[PDB]
Amino acid sequence: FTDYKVADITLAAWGRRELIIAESEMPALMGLRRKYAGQQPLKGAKILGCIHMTIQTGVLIETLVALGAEVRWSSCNIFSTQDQAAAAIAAAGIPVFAWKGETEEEYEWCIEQTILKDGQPWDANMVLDDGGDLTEILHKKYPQMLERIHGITEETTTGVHRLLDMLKNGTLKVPAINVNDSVTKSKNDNKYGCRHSLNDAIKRGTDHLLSGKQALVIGYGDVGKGSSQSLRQEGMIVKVAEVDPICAMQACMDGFEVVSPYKNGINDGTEASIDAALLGKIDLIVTTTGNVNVCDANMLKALKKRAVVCNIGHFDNEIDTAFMRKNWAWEEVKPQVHKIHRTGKDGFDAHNDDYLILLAEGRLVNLGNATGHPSRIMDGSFANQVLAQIHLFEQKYADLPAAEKAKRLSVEVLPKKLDEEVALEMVKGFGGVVTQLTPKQAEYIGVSVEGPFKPDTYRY
Amino acid sequence: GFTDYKVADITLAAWGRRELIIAESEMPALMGLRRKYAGQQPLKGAKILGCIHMTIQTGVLIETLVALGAEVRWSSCNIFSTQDQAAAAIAAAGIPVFAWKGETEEEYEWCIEQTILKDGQPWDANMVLDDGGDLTEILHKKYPQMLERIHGITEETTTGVHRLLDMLKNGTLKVPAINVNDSVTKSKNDNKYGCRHSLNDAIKRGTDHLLSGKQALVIGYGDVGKGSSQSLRQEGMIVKVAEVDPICAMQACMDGFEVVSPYKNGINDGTEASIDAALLGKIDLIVTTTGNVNVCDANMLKALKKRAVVCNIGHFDNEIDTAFMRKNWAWEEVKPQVHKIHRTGKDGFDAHNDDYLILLAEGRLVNLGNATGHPSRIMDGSFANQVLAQIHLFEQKYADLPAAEKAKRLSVEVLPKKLDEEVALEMVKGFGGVVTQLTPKQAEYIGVSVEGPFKPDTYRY
Amino acid sequence: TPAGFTDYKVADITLAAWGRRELIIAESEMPALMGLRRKYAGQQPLKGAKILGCIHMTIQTGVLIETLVALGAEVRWSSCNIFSTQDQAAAAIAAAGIPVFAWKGETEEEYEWCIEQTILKDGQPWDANMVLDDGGDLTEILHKKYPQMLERIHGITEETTTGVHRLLDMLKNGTLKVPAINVNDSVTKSKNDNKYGCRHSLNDAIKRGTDHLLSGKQALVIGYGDVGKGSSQSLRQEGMIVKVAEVDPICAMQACMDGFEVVSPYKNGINDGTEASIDAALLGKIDLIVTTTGNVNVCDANMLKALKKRAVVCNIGHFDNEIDTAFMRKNWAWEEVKPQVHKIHRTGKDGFDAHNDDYLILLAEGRLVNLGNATGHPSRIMDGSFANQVLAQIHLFEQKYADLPAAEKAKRLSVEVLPKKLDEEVALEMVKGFGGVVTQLTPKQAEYIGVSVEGPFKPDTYRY
Amino acid sequence: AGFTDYKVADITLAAWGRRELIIAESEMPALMGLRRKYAGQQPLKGAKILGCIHMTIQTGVLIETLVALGAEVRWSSCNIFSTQDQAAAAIAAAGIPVFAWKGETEEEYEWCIEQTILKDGQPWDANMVLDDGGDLTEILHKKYPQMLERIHGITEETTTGVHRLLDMLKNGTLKVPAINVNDSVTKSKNDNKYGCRHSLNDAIKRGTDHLLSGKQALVIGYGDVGKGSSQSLRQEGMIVKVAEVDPICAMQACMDGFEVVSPYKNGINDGTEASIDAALLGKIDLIVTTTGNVNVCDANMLKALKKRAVVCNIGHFDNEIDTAFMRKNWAWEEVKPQVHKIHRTGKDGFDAHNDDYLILLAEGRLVNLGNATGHPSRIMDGSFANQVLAQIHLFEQKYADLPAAEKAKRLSVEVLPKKLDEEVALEMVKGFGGVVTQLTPKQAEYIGVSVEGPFKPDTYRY
Ligand SMILES: NC(=O)c1ccc[n+]([C@@H]2O[C@H](COP(=O)([O-])OP(=O)(O)OC[C@H]3O[C@@H](n4cnc5c(N)ncnc54)[C@H](O)[C@@H]3O)[C@@H](O)[C@H]2O)c1
Ligand SMILES: NC(=O)c1ccc[n+]([C@@H]2O[C@H](COP(=O)([O-])OP(=O)(O)OC[C@H]3O[C@@H](n4cnc5c(N)ncnc54)[C@H](O)[C@@H]3O)[C@@H](O)[C@H]2O)c1
Ligand SMILES: NC(=O)c1ccc[n+]([C@@H]2O[C@H](COP(=O)([O-])OP(=O)(O)OC[C@H]3O[C@@H](n4cnc5c(N)ncnc54)[C@H](O)[C@@H]3O)[C@@H](O)[C@H]2O)c1
Ligand SMILES: NC(=O)c1ccc[n+]([C@@H]2O[C@H](COP(=O)([O-])OP(=O)(O)OC[C@H]3O[C@@H](n4cnc5c(N)ncnc54)[C@H](O)[C@@H]3O)[C@@H](O)[C@H]2O)c1
Ligand SMILES: Nc1ncnc2[nH]cnc12
Ligand SMILES: Nc1ncnc2[nH]cnc12
Ligand SMILES: [K+]
Ligand SMILES: [K+]
Ligand SMILES: [K+]
Ligand SMILES: [K+]
Repeated sequence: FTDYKVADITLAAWGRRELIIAESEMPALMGLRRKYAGQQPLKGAKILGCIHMTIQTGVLIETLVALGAEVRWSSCNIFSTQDQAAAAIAAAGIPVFAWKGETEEEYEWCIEQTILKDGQPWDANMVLDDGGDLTEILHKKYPQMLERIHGITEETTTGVHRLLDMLKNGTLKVPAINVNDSVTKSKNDNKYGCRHSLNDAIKRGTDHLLSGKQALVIGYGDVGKGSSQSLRQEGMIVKVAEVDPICAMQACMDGFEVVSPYKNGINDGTEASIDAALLGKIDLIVTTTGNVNVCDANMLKALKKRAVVCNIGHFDNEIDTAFMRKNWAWEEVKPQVHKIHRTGKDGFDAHNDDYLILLAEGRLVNLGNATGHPSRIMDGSFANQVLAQIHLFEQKYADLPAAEKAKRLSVEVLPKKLDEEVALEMVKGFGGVVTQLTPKQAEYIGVSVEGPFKPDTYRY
Repeated sequence: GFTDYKVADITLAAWGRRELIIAESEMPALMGLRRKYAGQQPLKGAKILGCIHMTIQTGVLIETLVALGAEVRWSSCNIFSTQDQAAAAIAAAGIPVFAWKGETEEEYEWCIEQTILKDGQPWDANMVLDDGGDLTEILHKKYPQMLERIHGITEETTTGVHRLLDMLKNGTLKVPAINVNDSVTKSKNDNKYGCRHSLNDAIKRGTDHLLSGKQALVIGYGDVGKGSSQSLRQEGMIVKVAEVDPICAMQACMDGFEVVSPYKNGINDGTEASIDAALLGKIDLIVTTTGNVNVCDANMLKALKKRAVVCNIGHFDNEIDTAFMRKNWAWEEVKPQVHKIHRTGKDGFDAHNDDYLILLAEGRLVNLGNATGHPSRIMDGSFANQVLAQIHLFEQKYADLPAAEKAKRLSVEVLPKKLDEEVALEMVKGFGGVVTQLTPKQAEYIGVSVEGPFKPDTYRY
Repeated sequence: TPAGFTDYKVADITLAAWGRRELIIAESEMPALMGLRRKYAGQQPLKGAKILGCIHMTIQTGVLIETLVALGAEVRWSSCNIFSTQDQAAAAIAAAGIPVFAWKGETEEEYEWCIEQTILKDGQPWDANMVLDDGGDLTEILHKKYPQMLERIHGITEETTTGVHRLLDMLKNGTLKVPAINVNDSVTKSKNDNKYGCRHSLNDAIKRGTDHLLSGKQALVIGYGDVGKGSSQSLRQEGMIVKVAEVDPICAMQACMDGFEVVSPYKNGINDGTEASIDAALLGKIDLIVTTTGNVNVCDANMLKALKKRAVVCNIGHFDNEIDTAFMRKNWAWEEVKPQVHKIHRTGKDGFDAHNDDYLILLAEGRLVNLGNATGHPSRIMDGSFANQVLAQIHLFEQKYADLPAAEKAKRLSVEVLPKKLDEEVALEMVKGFGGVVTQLTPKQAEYIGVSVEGPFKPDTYRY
Repeated sequence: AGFTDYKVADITLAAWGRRELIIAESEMPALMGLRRKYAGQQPLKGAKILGCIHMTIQTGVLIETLVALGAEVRWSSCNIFSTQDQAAAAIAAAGIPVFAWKGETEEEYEWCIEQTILKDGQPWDANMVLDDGGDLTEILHKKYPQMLERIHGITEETTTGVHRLLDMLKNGTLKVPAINVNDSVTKSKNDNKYGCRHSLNDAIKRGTDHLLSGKQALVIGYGDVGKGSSQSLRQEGMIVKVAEVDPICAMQACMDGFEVVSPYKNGINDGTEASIDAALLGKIDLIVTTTGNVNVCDANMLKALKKRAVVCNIGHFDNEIDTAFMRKNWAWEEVKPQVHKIHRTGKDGFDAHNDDYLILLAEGRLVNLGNATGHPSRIMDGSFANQVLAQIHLFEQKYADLPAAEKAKRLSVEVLPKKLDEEVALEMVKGFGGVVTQLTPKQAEYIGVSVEGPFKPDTYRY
């Protein structure tokens, strides 16, 4: 077997040890192996996969394979691969192309290696994606391959937005399942995963004490909520910025001061609009928005000396890192940790005190400077992923008559019953015991004893 | 010579007015609507039957509706939830209100009846504001001819919405409704953070018990269960959580709570043997938050640790089997809304008996029964939504529509997201928070308008 | 119960049955105190003791009083604050035939009269021989006005930080006439009562007084000692954004590490007396200020003028002079919202507009807010403090300082704490009250760390 | 240039270590303040310090502060797993004798201490000792008493080392005076508590990447380390139970919101398996020892633990857990450095998919230093500022030069004055941007203090 490329195949044994541990931490995913192994619902599936090549993704990969699928895999970020996980998957005879520290060109090459087998397009029929890059490449560069694919399963918030924009424009070619908006994905991954892994990555990269220092979290969606908690629980004084007043209300009620980097919240492009008094007191800024340029050049110039800057959103344009590359001198402390000297562009004084510390070059800090979300959290997201692959593959969209395809081209979610069944396995993993309604109680609140227990409008 | 009211003590009116003036400073979203709409008088001609806890916060709501042109006739939706100084102030302002703290069940229904009838005949009502559905039920059961002239119902709480949706499903709902509960500035503000503030508040006022280091069991982990669990955990209780919904149970685990069931393996078969006696014997405090029936049953009550506190913060008292306790155990009143329940028998008690439970508010809503409910700055969000919902349905004029147009409009709906955000913005500004404004490039990048809405309707926050 | 008993003064004797019901509940919440009652009742270690008592006449103090009585003592009691009495507690004590002079809402004149009613019986000095005090007021009156009574008194047992400081000043000045036990500095007192008590009761009192939402609002806590630590937690756990002021850099360090921003009301921390030294921008953002220092004028007139409109002002230290309420009485108009809640209108002295927006809310007129606007610390916390009080009373009464020759007296004139072994035994009963299980050292383990299996487990230098 | 008087894992890591030292200096304002304050005075000129403490980046800033004030040093680590190899490299590259690397054997650990004691095969002309745990102190008293004759004092970092010093003093075997650095409030109530709060969950995440929220933890001990450890886990969402032999510390755990339990039925440890609360230990996902005592996670507790539980120790010595029992009876599978699965199915071999194992971190050694980087610089700032002030005080006292009659009056184990404790604290507070208020003269008079402090009596517990 030579159909792979990883950093060091001799790490496979180490990766396999950590995969065995992770399986014990992922009861929903392993429950799917046990219950669907007999049926083999993915027998004949040929999955193109593009998501962070972590130990957790390795357990997802081997679940798909255990249920009958063939896969070809790559990472969806240059810094997120765990090299021992990629080696373990390659050593199992599974095509994977990923290592930690890829270039932008190597990242694109890796995706192309899953798409192409022996210089020709693989006969893929299913797509698993995280962020929409593989989806984007298949639509623009390989649009004929999409005629054989039954569906796409997208993992993250940003990629779902890209899916919906394509549907509005009439450019989506196959059906997709929004895995993100399962409650066991969104309200488990996006929030709780960042709570675990944000402070984790900051400690590994800098070993800075967080207690008693000032943080500014930009955004208070699910990622901003978990991020703010990750810092507040360490004893940081956390301020939150938002453009959504409802999320801002939640931040107030959660015990945070809501501030704007700009005077009266008005970002008019001038240095005068920056609240320099506020930014001159901030020790740490974290972007969580999925928007562009929310930590902009004028903010970076006003930040307190020696502040830490990082991004836990999907793309590295939340921080204006291009401005910093253009104007300031970068000193690498260690991999994925750079001191950015605001004294000038060419050279720096090794003892200069006027610098910022940038983590992971503005890329996803939890995966770049640590190991991202823990297995027991990723268990929820990835159990949803397996179910969505099963559902789309059994639908067989690519084999439908043209008129039947037009009614099937949509972006749907999984039914709440499956969402609840994933949750039940996660609860049992904690040793929790769910109570069963009596028939009278179920009638009283208007549900079935079996569930679902909430209407589809419920927000939890 | 205004006499069209009944309250405990009208001489409390000046005190109530002092607290109303303070509360107004704490309710910027509600007072903003008052200032914004006062000239337009959008509720001129509205005649609102209101049934909701006659608190100081409800007083500000009432006087906002009146300031926008409405006439109202008011009662409380719970026998223990009224603040008599608030009722006095409303009555002294010439507004018909029938409510006092400590009503009997007969007085409770008499009070609702006094809003429905004026001078012994049906009032010319055309709007309903309700909390829990009791008024709504009486109208449908006893006054269908009045509903023919009513434009809509604005319902405050989860239990009342469920009752509306049952009527809609059965085809017995006679007028459209706005689900005020499911605004985010209500459900994820009032139901959650309101109970965070007021649950431990009511327990302290009722018992003055230290909570830190003691063991609590919260039944339910919806919005109220979430806020209640945090109310106890932030005080230092060791909180365990029960749930029938595995997604809510998942949240409780991830939020750092142990999830347990009162019943072995979660199976509630009705036998004493099914009770986890070891667990129940460790619990110092049980709080029910479900909106369900009999979630703290007789066998749990028998197995509870001696001197544990029992209370309910759901809408109705049947979450606890208090009927079993009246029938079997002797009740000793410590003070109003605080009773020791002696499990030694029904015929009297030893004053020094150690085997008792403490029941708060006789199982009625504990935060309102033993304290003052949610604070003004939280009820600001709920009641701003109520005002906007009243305006919307009154302006729709459902009762004046042809039969075919009524059929197209008979529904239970929520307010649009844009209103939800505008209520939130005034709440944030009340804290002194500063929302950031998107640039045109940023708004285009994420696909929203600069003024919002900022989230799809599917967003869960 | 005694026939014709009139030797008392309370608000409303008809509250007695309610008070008794709450005393019976509190007994179940105070296992260390009730354990002493059960362990020592037969021995009657306080038979012959005649105790002058001055401490907040709460339900918790009622359990302490009746423990001392159950061990053989006679007492005459008053409260140590004009607003801290629970009237149903005083009524139940009076109904039991125990002389008590206390009600909620005393004037300063009545407060002094109440202490004098304990000191006197039938117009003449009572033959007291023990003193239990909280804050030093009774101690001071005895030294200043009735020094001859101190000749027959065996000891003083002082409850709180402020009172201990007053005792230590007297000792170093040679004006202390009897030995004392510093009950405050038992760990089961200071690090339980002073910290955890305020955590429970500060937000309790603020809620009862104002019903204000605390989540999301800005608080300034002046001081970060034991009371300031517990107060800051009381507010932070509600979701307040809490800033902390301190003069002690070590306490300030703890505040930083505990997750609080440390700030001063004065620019660069320097109070030069002028309004220009006030950090007006900081104070104009504060919704709630709480004084916790035991010091004087730590929320001064210039701070009060700079506070954000409609801010809440309160004090949880022992004496009301932490806030400059005198200045507010001189210059601003007071509007009573309800008992122990006043709006203070900064528009002027004479009248006020009922809809004026420029006011502050003062709780308990600056007196101890937790006792003034709620019920102070809960029973299970006061268990620790008052168990120490009983043991201190037993130790000093059994020592019989007043019966010693003048030479032997000067050798034992001291302010002492109880030994750590007793501190530990009180803690053990508290832990058992929660259902906690303490592990027992093996002989090899106790030898390894150099302690006895039964303790004490820590050197006297240990800070916990 | 020509410097060979060291032994580190990899000298080429020096530039990386120097980069981290420069960052750490910006995080240690109290230590760097002492450098600026005393550089001209050179108060340690002539001091020759034997140092034995974790060779971390933070210790590097301490070492160079001592050198900047005039001292010469010879350094080693006090734990086989706690060295950061880039820190040791940076120190050796600056021409400072250091013998330390991560992952030493027991024989290498003792060899390293001996390399500081001896120079060119003979006793170095040492006159000061800086110790963390008492290992270097014990070797000097047992094996080099002639060297102690010329040593002016010992400055001891940690609780376990202080207890050993007090035992020597009690038995009349302590030969030179000592300063208990541990019991400065800016050490004990900063390092021991807040440091473990930061670095405990840090080390657990690095070693296992386990989700902690919603899982069950048992902390043995509720002293300073146990307090900070319990908070480290609780703030992550763990359901933390606490064990204690001290009822006062147990009272604090209760009031702090923890359930207090014992591994033994009714807390009675009689040596039998029957005494183990198996139902309690069968629900525990993580056990952490914090006591400084022996065998507080014994063999019967280990046999009863829930399958796949994590076992770690953050007290100074590994004997808090009965790891010797596990080496004799169970098969060890290394996951990665300082992470071992202990298979409870037998001693000879294991099934790679066996589910009945425990995960042991750092082989039972200090887990925060073993599996992460110990406490962060801004916390170690306080501890090491105290160390520098303690070295200055004892070196200036010149105990070794005093007559016998005067030595007897100074042979003691003391703490630093509270005024200095406060001066360290103020620099820490200023590092956060905190602003301390200055008492007026009337306010200082009212509470009976000098305006400049000290502000508390020596009995105050904070
Ligand atoms: N690193 C990870 O492990 C991880 C996991 C999940 C999601 N993500 C990524 O994180 C991002 C956020 O995801 P989410 O689920 O929280 O989405 P979300 O929509 O729930 O939250 C984003 C929030 O940012 C706010 N926002 C937008 N522009 C802003 C601005 N200029 N200033 C302040 N706030 C602003 C929005 O109002 C919104 O509340 C996405 O890119 C997603 O792909 C990362
Ligand atoms: N007291 C107040 O101030 C206040 C405020 C808002 C709502 N409420 C009332 O509280 C109740 C709950 O409202 P909500 O918004 O939280 O609703 P919700 O639907 O969000 O939560 C109720 C939860 O109870 C759970 N549950 C049902 N039966 C159960 C059982 N047998 N055991 C355990 N868990 C069980 C459900 O799974 C659900 O998650 C309603 O009656 C509502 O009207 C009271
Ligand atoms: N209300 C209650 O229930 C209760 C309970 C116990 C004690 N107390 C009282 O509270 C007060 C404090 O007691 P404690 O045990 O916390 O004492 P403490 O000595 O432990 O704390 C007081 C703190 O105030 C700080 N301080 C002094 N002057 C200051 C100033 N100008 N600005 C800022 N900080 C300043 C000191 O540095 C000190 O840390 C005393 O009066 C005590 O009697 C009240
Ligand atoms: N890893 C680190 O970074 C670090 C930092 C400081 C100290 N330490 C070490 O940690 C240890 C503890 O230090 P400390 O300052 O917390 O000491 P401490 O004296 O404050 O606390 C130890 C506690 O353990 C308790 N204990 C003793 N035997 C017990 C048993 N069998 N079961 C349960 N509890 C028991 C004692 O009652 C005491 O409260 C020492 O070895 C110290 O040197 C480590
Ligand atoms: N550990 C992980 N594996 C895969 N995708 C992730 N996204 C966040 N954390 C992740
Ligand atoms: N204060 C309050 N007023 C009215 N309704 C409420 N529901 C909960 N708290 C309330
Ligand atoms: K991970
Ligand atoms: K209220
Ligand atoms: K009380
Ligand atoms: K470190």
